[PDB]
Amino acid sequence: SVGLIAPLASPINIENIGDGAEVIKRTEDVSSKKWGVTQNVQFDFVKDKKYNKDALIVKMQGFINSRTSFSDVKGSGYELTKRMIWPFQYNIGLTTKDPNVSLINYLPKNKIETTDVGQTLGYNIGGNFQSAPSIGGNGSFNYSKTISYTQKSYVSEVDKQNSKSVKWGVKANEFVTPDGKKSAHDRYLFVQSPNGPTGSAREYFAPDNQLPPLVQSGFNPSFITTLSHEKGSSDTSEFEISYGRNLDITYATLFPRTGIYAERKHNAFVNRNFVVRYEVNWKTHEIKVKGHN
Ligand SMILES: NC(=O)CN(CC(=O)O)CC(=O)O
Repeated sequence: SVGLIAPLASPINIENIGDGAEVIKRTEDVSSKKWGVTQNVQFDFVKDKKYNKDALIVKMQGFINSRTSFSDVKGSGYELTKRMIWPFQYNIGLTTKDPNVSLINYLPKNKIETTDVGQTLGYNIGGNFQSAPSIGGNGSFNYSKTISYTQKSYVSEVDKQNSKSVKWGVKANEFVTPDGKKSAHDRYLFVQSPNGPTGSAREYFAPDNQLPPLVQSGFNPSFITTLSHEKGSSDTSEFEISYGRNLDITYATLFPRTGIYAERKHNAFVNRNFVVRYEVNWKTHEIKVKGHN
């Protein structure tokens, strides 16, 4: 054994990650007021003399407002019918738009149903990427990036994962209510009788203190994918990052002397996403937003 006479772990913007390698860190913050989305993206170029390919670790963060709304339904005969529009699923995806780039890793890589999601992408010099479905107490990497998000009552699925694109869906699953657990497909999910016959639209639905954050507020994504570039090919590549929602409609009609009658319009508005196009310049190690927003 020779663990005692090993080299030092640390023998010695842009971060030096070891001999002949550095990470050039770029960021883009693109928001849409109309979409209620903020894409806060980190783009880390792995510049390594011992890795025959250029690599870009893309960490997708930011915010997707739930856009949950509670409204009157206009029209005679609908005075006692109210509508709640809410996100059944949050969509996060990255699609490559040029043949000279491919995706070589994705986090989360598998479906995850825990309330807390915390994972790590590690990089070791010479092109070695590794992933762990946990944070802390992992191996020894030259560089690492983590993802962290909470999805109470929702589950994360890999909807699509290939050399050109990755799509995750953070989908409604099971909710705690004062009347017991309810499935995301229960048509009575979130409805309630208002306090009186003149009760506002908001009163026909579960109060804020009963709605989990992905329904009441929104989602704070935290996802990773690494783009691989075959050297010799074009210095530039384009790709799109999409953040959005699939919305359901819940209708609640009050029959004052009887109670509530509920209806669900499932998948009422699908793939309602904010798409941003970016261009990687592998030569200058730069990112620019195409068209912007
Ligand atoms: N915007 C679209 O065309 C996509 N979707 C829209 C939606 O269902 O909300 C329908 C489809 O094309 O199947």
